[PDB]
Amino acid sequence: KGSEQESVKEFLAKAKEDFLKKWETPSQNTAQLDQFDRIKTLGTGSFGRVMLVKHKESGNHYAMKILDKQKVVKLKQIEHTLNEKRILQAVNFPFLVKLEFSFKDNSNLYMVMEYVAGGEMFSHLRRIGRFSEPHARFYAAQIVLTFEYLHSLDLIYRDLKPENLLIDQQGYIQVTDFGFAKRVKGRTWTLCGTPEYLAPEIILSKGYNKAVDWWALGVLIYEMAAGYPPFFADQPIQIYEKIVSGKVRFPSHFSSDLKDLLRNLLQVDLTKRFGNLKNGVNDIKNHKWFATTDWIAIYQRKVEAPFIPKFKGPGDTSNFDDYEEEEIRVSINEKCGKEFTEF
Repeated sequence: KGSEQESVKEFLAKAKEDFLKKWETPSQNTAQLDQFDRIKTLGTGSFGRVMLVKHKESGNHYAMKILDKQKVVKLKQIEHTLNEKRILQAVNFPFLVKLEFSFKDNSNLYMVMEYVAGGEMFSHLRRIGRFSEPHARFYAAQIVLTFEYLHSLDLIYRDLKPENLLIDQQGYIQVTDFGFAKRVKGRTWTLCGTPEYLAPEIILSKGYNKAVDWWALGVLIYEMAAGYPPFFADQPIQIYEKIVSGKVRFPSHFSSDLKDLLRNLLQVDLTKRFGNLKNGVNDIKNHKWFATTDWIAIYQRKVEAPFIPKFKGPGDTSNFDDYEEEEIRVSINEKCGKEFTEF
């Protein structure tokens, strides 16, 4: 409705004022390790390992991330870790992963995350091959609203790619990596992200901004509807060439409306790019390809998902053979306390 369309600003106002509060004075040690019971070890990486845990007071399940202080310092990841936490701690949106708790001890940092049964968008896209445009419309719409939200808080996401897109047990999306995201007011210059998803401005080494996120959406949609990215080659150098010379040959089965949106979002002219015009986000929301989408209902999660993963996460969890390796030793003396005081 007219003026009800304006009621979007009412939520955004409350969203920013709630963000800053947390962004200014961030939370620390909202839990301690002996408040959880280790159920299974879900996976192990370079930072450390992720475990499925049960909160003793509630019986709720989370994916706790343990990351070795000393191993982070080695990997030169101090800045990403801190920035990711500070962003996640302050953020609040249905299609973003929720940092429930956060703490540390002498030996390692702890990020207690809402556990999501359902794989990455990448591997799932491999299985199906390509999504039907109504399927991709459902995923796009979520990424759009997510981006509206984040841009409002003057945050570029800078890392949109299928691997960073987990699927709800409800079949909806959860966005999962924030090591790259920046609270930028004007413009920034850091080269980071995956070649296929870089907007020409990143590659050109001029400054860029939040427009870059809108480009990536374009690439992400194309891939979901085509089963492959629009700009792709056997070398990153070549992938750049094809992006800067932004000529996008669609598949035959691609809708004319879907074509119209893609030529709008995938636009080397960042003064002619959908997302960065008079109406900003609304141009993308009011487009002919998105007339059949109820954004507010997408937000409510009141839209029936096109597919629900049967991940069996909560119960079957990790087969983990029988008796395997796991022990969380916390050192007698503190290590790297200086570097992670902010955490």
